[PDB]
Amino acid sequence: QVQLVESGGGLVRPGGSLRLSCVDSERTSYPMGWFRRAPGKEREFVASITWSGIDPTYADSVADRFTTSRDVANNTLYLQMNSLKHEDTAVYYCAARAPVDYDYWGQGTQVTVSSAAA
Amino acid sequence: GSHSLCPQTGSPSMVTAITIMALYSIVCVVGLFGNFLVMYVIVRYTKMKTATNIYIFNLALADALATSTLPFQSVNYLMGTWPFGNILCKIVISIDYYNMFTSIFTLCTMSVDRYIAVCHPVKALDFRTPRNAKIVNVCNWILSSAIGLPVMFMATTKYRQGSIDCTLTFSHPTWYWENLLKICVFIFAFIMPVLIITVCYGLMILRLKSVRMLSGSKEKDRNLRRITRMVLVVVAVFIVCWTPIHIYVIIKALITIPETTFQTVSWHFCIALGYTNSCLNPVLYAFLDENFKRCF
Ligand SMILES: CC(C)CCC[C@@H](C)[C@H]1CC[C@H]2[C@@H]3CC=C4C[C@@H](O)CC[C@]4(C)[C@H]3CC[C@]12C
Repeated sequence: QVQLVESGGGLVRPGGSLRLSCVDSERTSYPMGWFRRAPGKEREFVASITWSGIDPTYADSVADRFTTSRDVANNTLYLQMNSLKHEDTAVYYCAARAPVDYDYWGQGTQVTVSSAAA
Repeated sequence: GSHSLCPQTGSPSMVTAITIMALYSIVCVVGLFGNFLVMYVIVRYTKMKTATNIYIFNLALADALATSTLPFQSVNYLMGTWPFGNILCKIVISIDYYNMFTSIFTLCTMSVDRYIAVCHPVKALDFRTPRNAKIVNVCNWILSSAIGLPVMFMATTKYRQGSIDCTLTFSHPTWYWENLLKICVFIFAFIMPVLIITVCYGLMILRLKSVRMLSGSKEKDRNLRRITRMVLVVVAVFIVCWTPIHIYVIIKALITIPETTFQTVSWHFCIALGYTNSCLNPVLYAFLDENFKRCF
């Protein structure tokens, strides 16, 4: 069944930027949400966006710094993360709806905010 | 140049004056109420951390300021003269032009923002930040100042048949610069906005209608129907509210129309329609907004 490919994660310096993206290239689902889980913590909502790509919804703790968009023509979801902080270190998961909660979850990507970066 | 003062007599029927007053009152009250309510809901609950709320806030403040001029305009109508002196003439004229343009530029902005989201999603990631929405509001205010500030200098009271017009004085020759002003207002407040929102929303709909998905699909039809209907409503409201006063102002620049009850009444009605846009904007752009909708 569905296979979400997340890209763009990894190591960033505090205050830096990363762009995540996620696609279901099969057009079998619509990547629409982003969640994350910091080590020791519970899964938390980050952002989502409607089908049309018009209306994003951000978690309060990320509204000032994160933007999300959807490319409806190739079913790609993006998350632009700016001004990154230790608090943002987490595994980030893409979530998708079936064309017919969320139905599908990526395996996640590690975002690590550390000064030991480059 | 006759501005605030309508060359009137014979003095009106009871019913036409009640009507016009009621018109100005209702629009003012409904405008002040709806827009204060949006501002309150933003400042209290939603908080202004997002671009969309920053645009909503700017729109509501402008719309609330636009409507705040109406009591001055009812009294001016009711008394057949401007009683508030030269300083208030400048301030109210200025506020009225500034906020017509702020209101209109912010609502264009919201159209462009939506077009960007759907048609340029990658660039949307840079464009749709709270920081950019603030810069955009400042830029729009700058643009609005190109008319808002000169009118502050040009506005003055002068005598006009014993009575008092709150009017615009122009450099020589007055017949050039006064008509240029009318023209500019007509193209920046009406023509350009109509083109912007119809092109941005029409291109948005076109991209949406072009999407396939092996499965889809009834869900896609459904969505497009809701979005298209919303586009048609916001455009139709803009057009119904603003076209009458715009056209009327041009017609008066060009020909001399017989003073009659119908002329007087239709004029105030067209003026009220303009301010009615400011009354409906809270509905169209706040209360029907996806996220804002959710509170309370
Ligand atoms: C929904 C939109 C497109 C409708 C636009 C209708 C506009 C063009 C209408 C509404 C009110 C109309 C005005 C009402 C009264 C008069 C007085 C008359 O002595 C000359 C025509 C004139 C000045 C009309 C011109 C056209 C007018 C401005």
